[PDB]
Amino acid sequence: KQYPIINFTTAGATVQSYTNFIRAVRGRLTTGADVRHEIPVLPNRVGLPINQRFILVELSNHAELSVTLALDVTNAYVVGYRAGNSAYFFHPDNQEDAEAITHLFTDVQNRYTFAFGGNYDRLEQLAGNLRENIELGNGPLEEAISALYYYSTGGTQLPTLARSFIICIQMISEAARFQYIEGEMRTRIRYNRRSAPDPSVITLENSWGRLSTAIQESNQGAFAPIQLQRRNGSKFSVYDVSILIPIIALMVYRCAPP
Amino acid sequence: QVQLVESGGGLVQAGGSLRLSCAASGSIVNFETMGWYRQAPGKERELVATITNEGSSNYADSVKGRFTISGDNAKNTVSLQMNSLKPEDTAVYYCSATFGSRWPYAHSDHWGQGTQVTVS
Ligand SMILES: [Cl-]
Repeated sequence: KQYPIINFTTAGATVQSYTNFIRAVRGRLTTGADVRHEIPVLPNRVGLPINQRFILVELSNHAELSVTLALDVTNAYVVGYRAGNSAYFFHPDNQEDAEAITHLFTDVQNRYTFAFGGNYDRLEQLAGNLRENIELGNGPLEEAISALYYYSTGGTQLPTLARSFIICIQMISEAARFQYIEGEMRTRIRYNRRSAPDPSVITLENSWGRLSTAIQESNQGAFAPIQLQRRNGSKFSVYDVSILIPIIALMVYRCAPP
Repeated sequence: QVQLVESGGGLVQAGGSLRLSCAASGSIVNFETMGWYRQAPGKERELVATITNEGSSNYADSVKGRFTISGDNAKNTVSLQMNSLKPEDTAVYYCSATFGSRWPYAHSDHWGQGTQVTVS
């Protein structure tokens, strides 16, 4: 038996299918037992049994190609994926993580670890484009799935693979982390739109770690502030967790609970 | 629990100058737009000067180059410097503030109760 898997297809995707998919993903990410100021906390990496460490997301498209992404439950972030007979992993940041990912796709005949990490800075560099310039929506995700699949046949060049990772991470991992970002993807489906993320989304993505800390270290929710951006790119400060309730869906574990 | 506090106004000589100030409390977030509208008696209320969170200002054509608005986002305050006062400027001035999304609101808008400026 196995890590949990959640399925989603871009083919005939609707606001409802996407929403229910993201909700299912969150359910496999947090236990529901650690909630702080109403925001769920992800499992603490320290002491976490390896059989609890990962979940799989099976993505398919209208071209009928499928890939499975692996997400780390401790951060909701993509550590690698499988297509056909091969799995591909980002370079791990430490030896524990390096050891953890060896328990993924153990079924697969070929397992490759990239020489680079999966952080946006590295991926933007490999892609030769910023998040600001990379459109998101069902169309881009449909195409990103094909690109990841054909990486495994040699049909996808590295910069396109980087760009496709940038799309997948945002529409899956960041959507899972932030209701606000799930909402941004919902709207794109509703209107059949593809468009790049605006500054509001980019700053939340960049800030997810800092927000997790501020929230967990707050006095009854009051921060010891975090600067975000509005959609027009103007700066605003968050002082308190209350405003973030509709915004941030889960947090990386920082400190012991109340 | 938004509250606007307006200061300034009163009787002033033609050619003089004064300052209006407005400070919003009870907004957990900074204003989207803040500024003044005025209503001259027998007239419709009209925009005078507003400023945005981006610090962009908008003025009535008739006060442009006479009035200056400035703002402080972090304190949710705006100030209107009124120079070269003219008869047309006699009116009740109303502070207005609008705020964008913060839970549980998508937005809100707020009016002051007005302060009269009378040019003698
Ligand atoms: Cl790297």
